[PDB]
Amino acid sequence: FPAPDPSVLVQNFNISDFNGKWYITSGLNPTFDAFDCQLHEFHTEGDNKLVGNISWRIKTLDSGFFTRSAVQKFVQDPNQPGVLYNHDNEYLHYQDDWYILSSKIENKPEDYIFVYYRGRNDAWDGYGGAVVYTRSSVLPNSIIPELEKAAKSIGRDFSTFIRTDNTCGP
Amino acid sequence: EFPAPDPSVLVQNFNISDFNGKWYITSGLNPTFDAFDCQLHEFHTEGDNKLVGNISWRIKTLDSGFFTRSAVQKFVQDPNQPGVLYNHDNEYLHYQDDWYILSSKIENKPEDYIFVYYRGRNDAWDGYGGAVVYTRSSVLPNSIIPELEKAAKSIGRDFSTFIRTDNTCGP
Ligand SMILES: [Gd]
Ligand SMILES: [Gd]
Ligand SMILES: [Gd]
Repeated sequence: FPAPDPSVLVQNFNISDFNGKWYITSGLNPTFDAFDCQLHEFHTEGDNKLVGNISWRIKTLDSGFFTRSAVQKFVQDPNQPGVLYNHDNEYLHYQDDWYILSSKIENKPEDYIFVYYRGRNDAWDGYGGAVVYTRSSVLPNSIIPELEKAAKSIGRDFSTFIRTDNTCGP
Repeated sequence: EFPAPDPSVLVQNFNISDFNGKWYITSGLNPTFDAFDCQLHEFHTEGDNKLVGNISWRIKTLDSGFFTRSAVQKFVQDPNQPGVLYNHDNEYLHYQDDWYILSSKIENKPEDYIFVYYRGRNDAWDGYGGAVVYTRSSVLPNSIIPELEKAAKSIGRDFSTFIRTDNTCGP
């Protein structure tokens, strides 16, 4: 997961377009929760920040667990609108960086944002992947050509991505 | 143990099509470590008898990897007891999940709720169960709490012990 060339990122991006409900309907590097509900609702904070809810779990010596909600907040790069940083993490001690490869926002059913992500913490510096957020719970057929072009721009191939439609859903 | 509840304590009328659409689980008697992940479920009705939604299946393999799949889970309503729904139904998955509707208010208002007590079994264990509140809202409404306390009481439980999980899909 090397950082992308700045030239392959969207050159303009308004973090306000991340507001509200988005489904993750495709991903490069899924986990075993790939088919659980993939709805995320985000909120903008001010000018340059995006906020959403995350969850924290510890597994203890009795086979029990403790869990908590937390926030994850991203700040946009002031020179590269397609780069967002979440370093931000206090007790949690990790960094997650987002790179917007491709996006179409027409306030239409087919709107999407394609994010490549990379991360690190004390245990490992290898974290990363790529996900497609769509307004629709079903990835729209019409956006696949642009997704294929975006994936190819970072040396990937979109046909390798897992497809996860209607994950909450009807 | 989660025994079968007294039939008299269940809702005496229930229309399964009232389960259609989007519901959030905003409270539960016994959570798993995924309690704070998004608790949105979208249900639909099949025929006039059956409630359907999407579930997920995982296996963890010897190499530390995994395989996963979407599946569906289908409930049928008991014809004599509107508040009893059965998911036996399950093919190669080999499990049973029974739902007992303790309390519900459906008025097509933001505070609508359905309070489900559940019990289950598979080859590994017969001890599965718990109780969850489905709400139309992503936040459990303060106004339904006295009915929930009463419903919890009817099966020998206390609503105050339940986990509260508001805004689980985002702020
Ligand atoms: Gd990699
Ligand atoms: Gd750095
Ligand atoms: Gd029990």
